[PDB]
Amino acid sequence: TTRLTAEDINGAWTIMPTPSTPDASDWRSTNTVDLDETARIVEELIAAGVNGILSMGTFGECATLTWEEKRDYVSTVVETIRGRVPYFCGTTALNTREVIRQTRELIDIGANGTMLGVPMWVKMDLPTAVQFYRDVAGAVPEAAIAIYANPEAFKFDFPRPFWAEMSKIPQVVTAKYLGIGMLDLDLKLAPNIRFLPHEDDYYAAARINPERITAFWSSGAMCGPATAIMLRDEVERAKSTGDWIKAKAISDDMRAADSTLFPRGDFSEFSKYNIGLEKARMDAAGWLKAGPCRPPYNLVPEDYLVGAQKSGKAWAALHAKYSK
Amino acid sequence: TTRLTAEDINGAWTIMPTPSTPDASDWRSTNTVDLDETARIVEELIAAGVNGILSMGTFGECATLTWEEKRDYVSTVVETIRGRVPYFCGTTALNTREVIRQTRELIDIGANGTMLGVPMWVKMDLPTAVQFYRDVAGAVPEAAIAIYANPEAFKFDFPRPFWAEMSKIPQVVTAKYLGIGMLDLDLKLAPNIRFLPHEDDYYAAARINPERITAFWSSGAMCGPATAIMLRDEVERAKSTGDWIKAKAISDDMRAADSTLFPRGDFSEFSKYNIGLEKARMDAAGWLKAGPCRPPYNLVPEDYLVGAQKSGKAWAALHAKYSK
Repeated sequence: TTRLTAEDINGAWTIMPTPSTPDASDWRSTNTVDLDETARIVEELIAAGVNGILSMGTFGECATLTWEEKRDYVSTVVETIRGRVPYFCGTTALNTREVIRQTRELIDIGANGTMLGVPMWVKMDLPTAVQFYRDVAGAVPEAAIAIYANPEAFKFDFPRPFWAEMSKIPQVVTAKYLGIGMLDLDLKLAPNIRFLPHEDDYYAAARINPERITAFWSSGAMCGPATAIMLRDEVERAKSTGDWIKAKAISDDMRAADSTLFPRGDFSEFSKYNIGLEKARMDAAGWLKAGPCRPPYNLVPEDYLVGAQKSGKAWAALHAKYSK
Repeated sequence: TTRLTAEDINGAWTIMPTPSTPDASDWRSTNTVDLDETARIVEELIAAGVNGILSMGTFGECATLTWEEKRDYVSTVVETIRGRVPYFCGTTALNTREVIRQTRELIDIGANGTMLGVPMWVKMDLPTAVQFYRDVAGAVPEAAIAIYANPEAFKFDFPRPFWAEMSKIPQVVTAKYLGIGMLDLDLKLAPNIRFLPHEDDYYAAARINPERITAFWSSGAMCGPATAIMLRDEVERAKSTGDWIKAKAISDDMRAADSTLFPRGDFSEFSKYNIGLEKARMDAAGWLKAGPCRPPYNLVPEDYLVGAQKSGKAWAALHAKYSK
């Protein structure tokens, strides 16, 4: 049974992509994971001071990797991490039995937990979703669980009584969270979960509840982690001094760097191109090579890609600005 | 390369479930396919006079079967069919490479085609969806394809220019179609596809275009196929005589038998419980045993199940009424 709890989740939790070889967009290609780049990214993230590593959500291409590719990737990540930081794989699948099979194998390789959405061919209702997480936690009690709360991908909306239920499952220690409109209530309903806001929302959420909101998730770190590290460090200081001016400046900079990412500012259009826009942004920032998208999600309108590439450049510029 | 064309698709095409053993709702269970019942259903469908067999869509539990279970099921279906009627498996998956792998293997076992939706973790756009079907058809040209046009399950809406594109792919010979509001236009845009309306819509669609609308899909046949056979036979006669009165009576009977199926008459609520409501309806009609639902989709509100069970009884009553 897992000994991870919410108390162990603090600071900057960075979601890394699954690096692609140049042929990864071709359906004829198998073994499209660049394992040299995977290991290099892991070493640089740990050296930059990240607190934890997440992987294999939507832009991590959980949907489009082969099972053999997933095993190779996680083996390399675990081997390179060498237990220095906690690591969550991603085992979202179309049904409960395949999630359980994948979670057992990846935890055995050495992952500490799974970032887990819900099966989505058929939209789930509340008791079905609760039972799904209870089944997985009871079948694989050694795995910690991060709720992957993505309503666009998974159809289910992750409502208030769902969070109350998750808090009663010991394995559920954290969540890649929604917007923060109901964060105040969800914190009260779910005392045992470290809710991770998106990095851009971390400033506001940490001011709402500085006791509970001690960590955030970041994909911008894949463009250069110094900005997220600085946000973490400055928010820590602001909680003591009451001086949030510099934390506010970093956070406002991050929102500006993200302003061109969503096509026409539309979040539902971003969700349709989530994979290619995130990977294109990372490629443009030049801090790592994310590489091409595996099929079918390998076609993005060129003007949408320009917005993502400009975002990558803005984030790379922030990495330079906040390097220390 | 496949020699099936739309000209080979006529009459009553019945979608069969994947029969479950009694323990199928338990995530601990593997090998939950009742292969004795699978073979029995195939023999009775062929003896009743069905023209073709579809399988492994949503209520066929394509999402929740294991790969080993799928292979066993298709092997038994193919072995029992013995080439007497065409047979489409279902190979919808989360990505293009896994669809191609599954389609190659099931066609090699002996299926003539695949009933194929689109990957749905990320909502697809039009050029991505078109390229997905083109990739699969080119990778497995020996497989005929039935478009599984289910917007609730697959998010993509299957719009007019999509049908124009599908008609230019030789392997795409048929479609489990939408409502018929745009059927007139889609027939004009897609000359090479046999569009299958739902059995309840077949009367209206066959009157719109009796040259093109010669076949329909049915799940009500799993409650007793004599009603669908009678609809097929009577519509054929009506196209010659101009006397649609008896075809109208059968069709109105079928709509009445379906009236309690959707919870509160709400189609989006039906879609959330599509699997359990269809299988519960079949169990209640007593013509075959569909058995329990594989996880996670094994919890249905009890009042919703009553509506499905009453529908199963009404369909069983129609089977008796139209037996000959």
